[PDB]
This record gives sequence, C-alpha cells and structure tokens, in this order.
Amino acid sequence: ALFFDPAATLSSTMRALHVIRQVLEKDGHVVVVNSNPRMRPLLREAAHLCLNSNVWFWADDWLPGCLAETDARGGHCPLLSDKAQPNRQIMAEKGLVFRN
RNA sequence: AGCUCUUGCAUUGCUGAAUUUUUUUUUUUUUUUUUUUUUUAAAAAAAAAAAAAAUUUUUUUUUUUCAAGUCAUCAUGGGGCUU
Repeated sequence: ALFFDPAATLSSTMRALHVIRQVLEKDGHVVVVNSNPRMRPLLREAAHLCLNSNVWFWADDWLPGCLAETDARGGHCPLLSDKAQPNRQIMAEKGLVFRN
C-alpha cells in the first residue's frame, strides 16, 4: 500500500491545466506522452477528438534519444507526425478547420 | 656500366600458415501526411505502411600473426667484384 491526498491532487490538477492553457495560448507546443499500453486507446480517442493545432499525442514506446536531437531529425517521432496529430490530417481531409 | 656476389634481421612487391567461419541482416521503390532551402519550380527533411530485393555456377570475393619465405622474378638500400 501507499499514500493518498485529495486536496493536493485537485489543486495540482487544476494548476497543471492552467499551466497547459498559458503555454498553449503563448503559442508553444504541448506534447502528451504515455507509453503504458493499456491506456493507449483513450489517447487515440483524445487524438481524434482534439481541436487545437498545438496539442500533440504519443502512445508507443519511448525511443532511446528522442529529445537528444543529435542527428537532425527536425524533431523526433513524437513531433509533428500524423501519429502525433491524427486529427490534423482528417480535419484537413474534411478541409474545414474550426476557422473564422 | 655490369653482375646468377652478399644481405629476406636493411627492403618493395607477392605468397605461406591456421585464425577454416563469418560473409546475411540491411537498404531501395511506391503510398499517405507534413515541412527545409531558393526569385514559376527541384531536391531535402520527418511519421507510418506496403512490395523489390541483395554477385558466380557456387566457388571466388571480405578477413588478425609469424624479423614466416623470396636480393636466382624484376626491382632496390648497404657492402663486395671488375685478368
């Protein structure tokens, strides 16, 4: 067995979501990474239901040296792929982005 | 200038040995999506998927060490020789 905490996890959770909002609307790039296989289809659901162009997702294994960027991959496999943003390909295949 | 004179423990080259076995695991073509360089365009880069596959009658080819051998293969350093 191990620890629990209700107030801290809610506070940290709302805190991290506000952190995601500021880094997103300051024009950065957000990557969501979880390499546990059981929760991968939920991440596919999120990767199909997302709307903003800057949230990115990864579900497979973590390759050795992903963020090393030693050889110029222009960013590694978690970065800019159709796997990273599956929604961007389909949203542009439909052609209509939520655009004004 | 010429040595078939020496020195393979001065050498180049070439080879011996067993070190007898390893020489397929790796790319390329195509697709999709996207982005790097240049005043109407190619490459380039990145994520994924599919196929093509790797020379010759089947052995050659790739291989580490012995001052291993050869100055008579030619060469050539040194020394010797030229009634």
